[PDB]
Amino acid sequence: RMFPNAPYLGGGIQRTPKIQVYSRHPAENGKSNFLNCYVSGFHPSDIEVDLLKNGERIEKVEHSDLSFSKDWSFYLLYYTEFTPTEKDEYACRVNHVTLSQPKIVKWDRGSHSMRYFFTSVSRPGRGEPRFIAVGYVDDTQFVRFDSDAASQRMEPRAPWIEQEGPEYWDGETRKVKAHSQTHRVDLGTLRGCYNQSEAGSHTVQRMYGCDVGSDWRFLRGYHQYAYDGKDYIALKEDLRSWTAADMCAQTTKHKWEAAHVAEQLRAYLEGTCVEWLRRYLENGKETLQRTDAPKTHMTHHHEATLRCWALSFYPAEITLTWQRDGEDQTQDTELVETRPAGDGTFQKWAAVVVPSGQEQRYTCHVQHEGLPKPLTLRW
Amino acid sequence: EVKLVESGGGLVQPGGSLRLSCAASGSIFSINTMGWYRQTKQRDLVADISSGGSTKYGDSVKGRFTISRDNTKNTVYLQMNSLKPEDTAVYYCYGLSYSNDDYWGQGTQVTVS
Repeated sequence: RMFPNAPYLGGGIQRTPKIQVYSRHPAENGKSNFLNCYVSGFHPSDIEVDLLKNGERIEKVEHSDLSFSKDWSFYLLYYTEFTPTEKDEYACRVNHVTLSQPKIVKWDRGSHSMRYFFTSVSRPGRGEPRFIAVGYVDDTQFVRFDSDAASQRMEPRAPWIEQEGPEYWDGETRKVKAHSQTHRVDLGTLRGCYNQSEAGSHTVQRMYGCDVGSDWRFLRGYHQYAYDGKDYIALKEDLRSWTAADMCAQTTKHKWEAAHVAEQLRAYLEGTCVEWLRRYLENGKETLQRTDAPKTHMTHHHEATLRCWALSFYPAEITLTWQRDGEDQTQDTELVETRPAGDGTFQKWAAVVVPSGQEQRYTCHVQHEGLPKPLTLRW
Repeated sequence: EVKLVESGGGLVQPGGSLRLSCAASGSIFSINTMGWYRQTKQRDLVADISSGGSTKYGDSVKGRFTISRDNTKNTVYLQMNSLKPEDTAVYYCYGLSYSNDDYWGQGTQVTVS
């Protein structure tokens, strides 16, 4: 359940996307599967992603709701159901403001937390700002709101949240509608405080939530804002003081100290946030309290490359480390971002370029919550 | 391997119209989707069409621009009606092979007074 209000900020750096194209399950001819294109680490959020089949666009492509990581960079999963055959070739095309031309990537065949993420993007001339809100318990999304969608309601995105009655959905719809109007104002006062033109597109990002240990007791609370992918104002760990980044955010900080906004958030993050996280963990215990250990294997392909795989694991937190002769090798190694399979599980792999013949000197180390002991892989 | 010959650009008054054409040289089995992007750093989708005739348009040109194809000559056409000053850009023809290799033309300047 969300915080009841969005306090007004008050009047007074681009990153290119990382692209991964992959199937949900290991590719098998004649077997139904899912083709994924995962884009992450990009800013701003406006992005155009196509899935290509034999040199043309696949028609029915869905994508996840816009969310972002701790560093404020966005991520999206584009996916479609498909049956790969022997001759068909697939790829993903991504267009972004950071790219001079669209990039094509071919398909080479027990702690807990509750998090709410908000993104507001101004569209000068092309309508009102785009507002997207998502709610997470750990790495499982359970609610969403899109200002461009037809329902104009907060919608369920996990089976266990559908239980909640109309008073829940009406209340979350009411709150998220007000948050949209608040950030529409916020974009205006930020444009004014920074003396920016009315024709430019800008982004307000908001994130808050609480962490609990394996005993379901409060650990940490968060509440931070960002303007155009840069820190604006953030609530410190004590949940009593604010960190302002510049003169514009200092004005917001003084208005929030005078209004005692931190005290409102502290009670929510230590009380309501914890209370409903436990209710969600209980109601969706079959999904949220599971742990899927990574199914691991090793791939080999003057020099040779060693690739350490980890598949179908939950939660997404994982560590893959390379080392030669028991010495952590943080050089000549490729580590991709953890990616969603689309079925609730996650994937990751680690690469290392080894001189041919010295392959058995390298070892891949896998740390995950579902593993009783950390694993060691070696060819 | 593949060459894209572009033509039909130039200067036009507001409200006027132009027709771009793009011809792919090589085998007819070498190119599926053909279309246009236009320069803004990035280049934005204008319109493209598959060999089977599946079209897609950028939001800023929907209703005014129309792409068509003569599959018997591997050549596409872009009828750009109701042109505005904001339509001024270099328009790059492009094509996709059936293995998802992209080919790009040098582009044609379009200027709307």
